[PDB]
Amino acid sequence: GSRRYDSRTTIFSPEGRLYQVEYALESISHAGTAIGIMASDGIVLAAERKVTSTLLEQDTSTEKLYKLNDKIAVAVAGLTADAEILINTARIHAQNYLKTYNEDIPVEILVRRLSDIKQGYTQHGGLRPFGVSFIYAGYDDRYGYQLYTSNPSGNYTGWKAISVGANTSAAQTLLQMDYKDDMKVDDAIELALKTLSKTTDSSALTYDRLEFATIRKGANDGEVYQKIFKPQEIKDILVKTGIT
Amino acid sequence: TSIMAVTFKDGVILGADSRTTTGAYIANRVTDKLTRVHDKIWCCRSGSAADTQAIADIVQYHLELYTSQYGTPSTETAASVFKELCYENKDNLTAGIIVAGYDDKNKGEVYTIPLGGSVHKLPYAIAGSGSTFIYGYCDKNFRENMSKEETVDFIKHSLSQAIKWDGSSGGVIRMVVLTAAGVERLIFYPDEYEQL
Amino acid sequence: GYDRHITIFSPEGRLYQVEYAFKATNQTNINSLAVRGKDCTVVISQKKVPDKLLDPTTVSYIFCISRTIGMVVNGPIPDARNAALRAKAEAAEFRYKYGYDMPCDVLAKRMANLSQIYTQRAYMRPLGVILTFVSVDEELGPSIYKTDPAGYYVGYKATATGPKQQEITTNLENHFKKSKIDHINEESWEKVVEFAITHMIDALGTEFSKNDLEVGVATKDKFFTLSAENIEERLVAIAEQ
Amino acid sequence: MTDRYSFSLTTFSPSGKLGQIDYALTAVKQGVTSLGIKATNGVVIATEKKSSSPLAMSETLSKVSLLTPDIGAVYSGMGPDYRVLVDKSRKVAHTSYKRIYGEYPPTKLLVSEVAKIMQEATQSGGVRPFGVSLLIAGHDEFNGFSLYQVDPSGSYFPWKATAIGKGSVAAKTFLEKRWNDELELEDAIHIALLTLKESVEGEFNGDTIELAIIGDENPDLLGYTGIPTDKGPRFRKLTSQEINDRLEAL
Amino acid sequence: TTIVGVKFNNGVVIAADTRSTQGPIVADKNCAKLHRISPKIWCAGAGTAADTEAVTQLIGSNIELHSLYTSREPRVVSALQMLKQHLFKYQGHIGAYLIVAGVDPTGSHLFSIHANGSTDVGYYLSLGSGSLAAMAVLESHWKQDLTKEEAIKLASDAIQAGIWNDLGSGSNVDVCVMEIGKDAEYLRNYLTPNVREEKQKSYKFPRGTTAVLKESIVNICDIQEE
Amino acid sequence: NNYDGDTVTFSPTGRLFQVEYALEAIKQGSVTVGLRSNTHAVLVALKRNADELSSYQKKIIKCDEHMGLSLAGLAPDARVLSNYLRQQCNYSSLVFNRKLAVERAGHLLCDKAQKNTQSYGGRPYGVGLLIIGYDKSGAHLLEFQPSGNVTELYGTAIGARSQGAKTYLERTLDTFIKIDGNPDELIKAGVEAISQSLRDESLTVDNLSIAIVGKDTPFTIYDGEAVAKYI
Amino acid sequence: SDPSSINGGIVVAMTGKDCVAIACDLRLGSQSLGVSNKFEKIFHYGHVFLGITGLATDVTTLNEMFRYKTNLYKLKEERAIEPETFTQLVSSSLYERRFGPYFVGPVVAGINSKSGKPFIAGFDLIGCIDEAKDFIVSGTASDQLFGMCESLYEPNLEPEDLFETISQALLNAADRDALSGWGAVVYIIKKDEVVKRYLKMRQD
Amino acid sequence: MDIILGIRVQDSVILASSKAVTRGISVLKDSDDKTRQLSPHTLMSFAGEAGDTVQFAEYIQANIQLYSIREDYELSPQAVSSFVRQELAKSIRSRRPYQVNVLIGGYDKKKNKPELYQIDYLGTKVELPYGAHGYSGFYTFSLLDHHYRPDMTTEEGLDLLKLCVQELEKRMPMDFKGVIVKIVDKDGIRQVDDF
Amino acid sequence: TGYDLSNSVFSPDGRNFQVEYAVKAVENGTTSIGIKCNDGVVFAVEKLITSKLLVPQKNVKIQVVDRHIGCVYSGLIPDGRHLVNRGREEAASFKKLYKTPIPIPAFADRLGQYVQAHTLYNSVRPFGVSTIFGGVDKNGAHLYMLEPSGSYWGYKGAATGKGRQSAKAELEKLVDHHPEGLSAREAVKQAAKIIYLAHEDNKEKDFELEISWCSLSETNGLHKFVKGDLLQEAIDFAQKEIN
Ligand SMILES: [Cl-]
Ligand SMILES: [Mg+2]
Ligand SMILES: [Mg+2]
Ligand SMILES: [Mg+2]
Ligand SMILES: [Mg+2]
Repeated sequence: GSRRYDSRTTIFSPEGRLYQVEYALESISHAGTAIGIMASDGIVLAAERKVTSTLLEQDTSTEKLYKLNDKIAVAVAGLTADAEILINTARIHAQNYLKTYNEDIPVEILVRRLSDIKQGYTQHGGLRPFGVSFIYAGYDDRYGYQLYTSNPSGNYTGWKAISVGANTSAAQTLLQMDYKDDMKVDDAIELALKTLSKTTDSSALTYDRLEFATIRKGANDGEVYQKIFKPQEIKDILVKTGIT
Repeated sequence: TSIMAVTFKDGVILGADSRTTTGAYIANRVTDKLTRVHDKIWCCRSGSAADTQAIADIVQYHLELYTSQYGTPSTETAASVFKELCYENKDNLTAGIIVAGYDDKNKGEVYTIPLGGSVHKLPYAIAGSGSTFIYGYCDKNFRENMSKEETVDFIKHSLSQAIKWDGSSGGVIRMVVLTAAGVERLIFYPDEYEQL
Repeated sequence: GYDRHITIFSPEGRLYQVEYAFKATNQTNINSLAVRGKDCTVVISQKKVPDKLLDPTTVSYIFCISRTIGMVVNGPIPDARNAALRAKAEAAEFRYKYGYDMPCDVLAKRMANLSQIYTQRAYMRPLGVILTFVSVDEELGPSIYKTDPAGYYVGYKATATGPKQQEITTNLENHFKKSKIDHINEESWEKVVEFAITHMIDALGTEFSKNDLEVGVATKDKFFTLSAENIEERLVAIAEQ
Repeated sequence: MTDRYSFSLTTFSPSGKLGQIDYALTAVKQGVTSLGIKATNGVVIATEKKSSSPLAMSETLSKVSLLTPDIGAVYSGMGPDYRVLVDKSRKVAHTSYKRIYGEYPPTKLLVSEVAKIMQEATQSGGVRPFGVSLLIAGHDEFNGFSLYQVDPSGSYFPWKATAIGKGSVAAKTFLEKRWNDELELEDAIHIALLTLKESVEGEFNGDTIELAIIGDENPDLLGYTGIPTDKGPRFRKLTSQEINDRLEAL
Repeated sequence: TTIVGVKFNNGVVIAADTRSTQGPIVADKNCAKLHRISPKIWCAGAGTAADTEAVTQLIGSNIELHSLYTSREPRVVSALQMLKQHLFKYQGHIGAYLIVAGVDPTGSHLFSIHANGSTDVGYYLSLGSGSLAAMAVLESHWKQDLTKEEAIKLASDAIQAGIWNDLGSGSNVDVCVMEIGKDAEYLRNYLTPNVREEKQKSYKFPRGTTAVLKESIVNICDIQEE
Repeated sequence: NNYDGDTVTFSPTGRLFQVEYALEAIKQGSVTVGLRSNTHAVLVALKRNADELSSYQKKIIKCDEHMGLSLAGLAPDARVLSNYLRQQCNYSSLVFNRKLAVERAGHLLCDKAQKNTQSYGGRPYGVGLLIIGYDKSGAHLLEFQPSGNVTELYGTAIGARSQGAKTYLERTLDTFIKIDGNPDELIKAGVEAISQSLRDESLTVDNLSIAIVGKDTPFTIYDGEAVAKYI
Repeated sequence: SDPSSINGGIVVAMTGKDCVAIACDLRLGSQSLGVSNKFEKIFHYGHVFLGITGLATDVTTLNEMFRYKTNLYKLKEERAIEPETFTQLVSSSLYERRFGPYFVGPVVAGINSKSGKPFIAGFDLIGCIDEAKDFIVSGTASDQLFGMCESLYEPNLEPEDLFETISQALLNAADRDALSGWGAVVYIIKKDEVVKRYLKMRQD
Repeated sequence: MDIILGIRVQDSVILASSKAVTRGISVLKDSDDKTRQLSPHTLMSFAGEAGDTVQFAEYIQANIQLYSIREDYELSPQAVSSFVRQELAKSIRSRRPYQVNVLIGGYDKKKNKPELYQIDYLGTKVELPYGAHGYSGFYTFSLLDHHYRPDMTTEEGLDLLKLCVQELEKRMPMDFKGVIVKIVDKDGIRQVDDF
Repeated sequence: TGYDLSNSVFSPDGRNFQVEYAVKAVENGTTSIGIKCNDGVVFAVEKLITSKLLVPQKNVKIQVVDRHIGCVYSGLIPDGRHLVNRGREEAASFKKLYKTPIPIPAFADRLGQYVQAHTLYNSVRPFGVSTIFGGVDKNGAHLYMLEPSGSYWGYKGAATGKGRQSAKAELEKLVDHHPEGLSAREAVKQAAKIIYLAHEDNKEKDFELEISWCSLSETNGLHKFVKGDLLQEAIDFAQKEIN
């Protein structure tokens, strides 16, 4: 019958590894690099679009940076379509929590929920896992500014600075070198762009090949503002930091 | 409602008044209560207008699908499909239907399906609120193997009396003739049948 | 090589099970043809009764789907009857729900959608049949719409199906290149049937008796099949000029 | 019976490739060329009507389809897959939007719904991916004119102008030289016809080319008068004659 | 509510009053009771107002999808069949009483629909609390072979009868004309015979008349930059 | 070979190997004999032990007062099929006040076994059954195979070395069919029949199992010292 | 027993020249017992305002439901919902509970950010839309409000004049209803400024 | 059950609840504690139909304790009250609704403020300086409206509470067998064992 | 290759090999036939006597559906019983809704669609039987034969099993020598002869003959088994012809 054609997506190898998870991670290593850096006064998200065209409408385009709510955003590395499925689920979870408790969802609770959904696809159902790794940038009043990552296995971890996608080994070494704990957002903006500039597989880093976002308490008094940078604003910050 | 169907030498004729009522208000004075479920299988409807329309639409669908697979259905088969719907949904329906049809093998046939969902094959049948007033007249005046003209007169005279005494009945007398020759519609106006 | 057993893509972007279903289509070794008149649509098909023990009246590949729609099938009879029963059920349901007779092109689309599903869902196999639907539509007039195992469908001025479809197709193409019109300019359906049989004889190069053919005719408000004696009358008229 | 294929038929290979999606993209590459160009006051989408037989009536086969009054779609790849996707796209525009908000969805969100359906055929049990790439053009009040491409994986991208299928690589180069941000709709139609001529072998006329626009509101195509705020559909399919008129000024 | 439908030479016309009530109170004085199912199929509703609007939009939505699927302009009999089967299934609980009219490739049509699923055919029909007042006018002035101008006149006269004589009806007359081979023309507020007279007095208050405890600016803007 | 992975696959010669492998389990089972006259029907079964400390596996199961069977093969499968027979006998009595005909009981067993040979996921039953009974048409003996094939016989045997008992019954056919109104002589013939299938071992008091049903005899099973009389 | 008059309360909305106003009382009760004088019945999602009267548990539930839905709307659409669109969403949401409805009387008010046009609308418990040019009323003193608005209202009132008109309409209506009062709030809404004023009124 | 009162003062919330349990003819118990601790700084009292009261209270308690363990964090009183409201608002359209009215007294450690929430079985929530359920408010609110100040001490709150209970014992027909009084503040929850 | 390992898979020829393998099981079975006569049909089957211990006349093979249809089959006997059980359900539901007993052509398609459905999926196995069936309805006598593929046609005479070629040749002679038709009683005699003649392919073991019929004049359009004197008369006629 049908057993003949079953790939068995949820089995261990003789070494105790999950085949499909490992192969999904291999897929993600070819995606555009995304970087997150956490500072005392905010968080930076920077990400590289994959080899674009001059005829791509950039100002209406979004493939890397997504808003989950007013306090939490994500950077994507992997299959964009797979990511949007999970992103919509996460947006709903955040609203469910807000309706139930009348408080914005703490960052880790949202991250754990999405990560558990990924885990399920590795243990039951016989379906392929989601080929997506996330960087979560967010703020709540318990832990303040937070950075997390999750991958197709459903495992998640917290970070001061982290990269996903292509050339993570090189990127993580560069971040580990220049990152300091007392760093500020404006300094973190520069570090993120400098790191992408050195790790990129392109010839030069230009505004049309980037997506950029900041989460600042640089919002008038005790509140948090998300800023998804416009194409002209990415062009200006590239000149300011002296990359173009 | 005053409805009836009568078998005769050449086939069968269905008859009906044209009154639909919500209380004492005549919501439609020119209603068509003679309904086609197949080319030469028609029915007369009495009871809830919603129910009998819903049933007749389903039967027409069933017989259309029967025809595509097995050819022309018998009048008995059409009556059985009506019965199945009326019996199995007796708790939720208020429908009294008379089924009349013409085969070439069986000729004219009449089946009556009262409230309970039972079936009764008869030489002729009467139903509706107005039928109560013509049980005596119809029993005395019906003969088997009448001519077309005699049967038209029998139905015209019978429904004339039903209309005369039943406030729920009225308007025009509609008729549908079912024979080997085809399908003929007849209509008779008040000025004609009131002077009978 | 399990991409050849179920309906998933091969490395060339092909569906082999669909392609092999097209091959099953010619297993009966029967050719069919359809043309349009002014007021009618005619479909003819070869009839072969190889066993003397068979009842020849029960051997048929033309189906009366509804009062207005007829369907001829190219492919094995089990799959043909499967498609026939479904088409009959779909046509009846349509009339019940929407209050008017299902158009020929709409039924074709519906059966084509069902076929498309078999090419995408693994547990269902394609049906090894090509379905030619004919009618005289109340809006579009004479109509020919044909469906295949890939889920493709389109309208036709005229069409042909079977092992020798190309010969019949080219023969029909050449006629319409001369006349420069989209139909057979003829009043009666009898003469349109005569045109259909004549041009099949020309294309295949074979003569036909009354038992070698099968004919279906669609007019306004009914589709019907001809008897052997009706076909004989048609063959006599062809021979007498 | 029962569908006993409850497992994925698309899986990751050791190299991280999703084979069935790649093979679906290969099927799209074999498909007939279709393109889209965005102007300041409109959008144009076009393709070739590759007729399978001259006895076939190619007007009965619609490659360019209306999804909403202000949104249209064209494809390259497997035709039957496109036809069912158009059915699903039309329905989802109503069920998941119009029956909720009392208005038609904006271009980007309808594209998002179609993309979701295509993604699920890439992960759900016992199914293969759709073998098509779509180009969807549309207009809405707050986003203006827009053009999107949707692939078998479910991924979608916005374009100023693009092409998919057979001769897409050459066509995209041709469009890069001609496109600017000051084009009027008539200029975009002219460029579309020039671009499409390169990938067409045989006859090139109004009967072999299918072309539609998203432009001004057409009150003449509304079907009723009396409501000032209802001004008619922005989607309009060009006639055979209208195409031929612009082929003389070519 | 008063709603009518009248057949004429080359089409059909429907009309309605513009009063919607909550018991004895008038909720809206200029209500729109003429609903569009499709460009050339319009219906007027009496009974539960939400039900008539909802059932019209559901069937109107499905009719649009059907039209796209079949590549054909929608038919009135399709709208009728879909409406009645939906209403029968809900056993009268969906309180929608409709007059359905329109033109299609088959011709011009006029039907009515009761909430429990029963339908009827006619040349002239009326529904709602003012249906008896309207039907009196229709039974007095209707004839065969009416012109467009005569049918509009008869329909609006029948609505007026409802406006003036039925307490459930009032205000203005809305009309929609559906002629074969033409665009349907929706004539909103075709008649306006109930404008309120000028009041005897202006009730504009001097500024500072109302006692206030606290004032504050409400932040409707999103969280700001910098 | 390539066509024995499941029950849903025919071989190129039209064979169903999973069903044939299920048939093989019966041949490994212990011998059991069935025979009848016109008044009575008898089952004789050689029970098998695991070792000298173990009990002898029971072979005969009662289904109703007028019906019962003996098994050879997978014992749990016999429990499933005998339970189904108990239910069907019971349904007939409760609903129709009617004792289930032995022939109709065979038809029900055939159809239940068939469904497991045409569907994916399942497996055939791995047991053979000999059903005896006395109904309105007298004594009956049936043989059930898990292929679905059910056969009515005067006598038969299934299990290992069953061919010896089957030949003996084929010789004695004319004698034992005439043993009417004498239960002891009919059992003697059955004990003599099963003896033609023994090697190395002989019939002992905890080895032998006998069952009988007849005109005025409810289905009863004899074990232990109750069969010493026949040793 | 009647769910729509257990808790009490009222809402009224009006249009003016390039502005709209919406106002409500502050009472929540358990029939005769006054429970709270701080139960506000007007909420806002971006620049769109929603007042809700009726059963208080449903008032709270629906606010939470529309906050939920307008937040997801904004994330997907990348813009704030408009009054015309939100009105349809309220209608849809209420009708989905046709045979087990929320016992409420919602009122929408706002200015379209693109056209600048003032907009108001009202609903019954089951979703039917009342889109009046002049005014909308709701609650246990809706009769009283209809009487006040019908005489006090005139078109094209300036923002500060409209404040006086709507305030007097609410106050005097509430004083003729046992289950309304205990404070009041008025919102004056212009294209890019909204002022909120609490009114002084009798506390019986 | 019968009488449940609540009052929010400067630095604490005080809940008072009757001790009687009556099953129709007889008073079966005179020492019943109609309260459950949901978290270290949140207390919930309850009254309504027999059985449903304790079943609902313990169900809520279990859920909040589960949240506390999962996140290693105590939810704010506002967040707990919203969770409780939603459960009751869900319940009112169920097959058989919970016939339970509650008061939630909590001290918010983040804002350093006491908070009192009143929620009825329909899911009607209000934040109040003082509250009650049933007929309790009819007797006590006129006294609380007169004497209450937002800057009251805990001792002044207990004295105002005694005056309320005395008025209940005078004018109520039922003998509710006194009240158990509990205080919720920055240090947690404690019971006043002499009242 | 591998196209023959799973049901419903098209080979590169456009063939379903699993269905073709089911035919092999049919060809392995005993011979069964059907003869269409003037006002009815006759069915006959070869029953191999494997042993003396088989009770004569007891293991009945031919099956009745409703009261007017007879069914006989060659191949896997249990598969045939499963098909007849479905046929009995189909006939019962038809008569329930439409009152009249199911017409033979209608009944034929019901079996046909059900057998064809077992060629659409790999989760089921095709039927290992060819079934000869028929009876009398309002339009007269009908004889059908249904294959594992779901294919069926109407027949003047039909045969299947191990001795089908021999039987077919005998049936073809009857069609040629009787264009006017055959009587019911003649058809019973001829059926006995054809089974005896077809037993040459199974000559190792002796056999038992079993015949049934539905005739408008002889059985009132009801299906009945041929018994006693009429059966012995047919056996004698058959034995006389082989000698
Ligand atoms: Cl479809
Ligand atoms: Mg009268
Ligand atoms: Mg498939
Ligand atoms: Mg008051
Ligand atoms: Mg008072």
